[PDB]
Amino acid sequence: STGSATTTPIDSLDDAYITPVQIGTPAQTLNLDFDTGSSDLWVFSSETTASEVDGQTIYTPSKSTTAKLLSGATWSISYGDGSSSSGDVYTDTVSVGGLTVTGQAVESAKKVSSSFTEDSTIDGLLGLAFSTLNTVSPTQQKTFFDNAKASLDSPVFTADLGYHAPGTYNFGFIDTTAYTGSITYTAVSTKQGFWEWTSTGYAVGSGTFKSTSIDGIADTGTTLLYLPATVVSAYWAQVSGAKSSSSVGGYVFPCSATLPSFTFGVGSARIVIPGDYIDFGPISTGSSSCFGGIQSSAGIGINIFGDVALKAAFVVFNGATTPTLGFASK
Repeated sequence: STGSATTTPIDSLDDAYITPVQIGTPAQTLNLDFDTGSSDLWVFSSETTASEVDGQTIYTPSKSTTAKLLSGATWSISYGDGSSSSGDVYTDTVSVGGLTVTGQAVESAKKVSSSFTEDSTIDGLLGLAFSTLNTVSPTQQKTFFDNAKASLDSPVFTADLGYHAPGTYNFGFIDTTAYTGSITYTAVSTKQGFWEWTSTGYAVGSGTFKSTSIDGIADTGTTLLYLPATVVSAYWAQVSGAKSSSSVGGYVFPCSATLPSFTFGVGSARIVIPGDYIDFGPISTGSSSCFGGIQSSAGIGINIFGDVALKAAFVVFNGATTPTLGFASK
């Protein structure tokens, strides 16, 4: 079996991508944020505190004939940005682009932080990292990808994110028309529960490629590219007027400047991120200072290849017994 779903940016800056997901019987369609940096499928629901809901579509388990309360199970998660959510657990049928899993753990939110409430376009998250990160207790639950694995033609999913445009998430097959050249595969370490890999280096604009190992995670749920201070300083040094601002919380640059591209290595292959993808627009409405898409990972403790990097490539997440990541130009 296979699945194929269109993912759409929530705004003009590609801050996040939402994909329609069918939950329950009859289907209730929610727009979820596919997150390869987490392992919980959680949604806004009829149980979420009324004041913490602002425009989201809610999942209503009482209207679903296949919904079953997972007696005693609770969940609590905290994200890298400081946001959080918690609640109880239901099992129900979940479908993504025609691919169906019965008995998927659907985590119903009772409480959500202000960050989620303010994003009216996101109805929840669908975690695609390894099941070891799932927060359901006392019985840890499996991700949608893990549950679908046996039924898939190939144990893979692909991320093909668009730049200011819709993209595609495919499950169980590799679309050979979605990329150019070959796919370069690289080793994944599952030790921390993430799709963790090692980039072979970088180049700024038309500069010389610097071979240096950069350990990081392929994270669809993070908007920006977070890299070591040394790399990030070398990139922003090529932009006239760029500086790190403590008031803003990162590198900013004059909106009038042109941004060089950024190249990252995948084995012997190179993925080029165009300069335009690194522009996140004015820090405030009418401001002439713009926010950079390449930021330091020093305060985070882990390097993150977020949407800025992933949208420049066709990405294969191979969930075989020996997991790998594939990158191709597109």
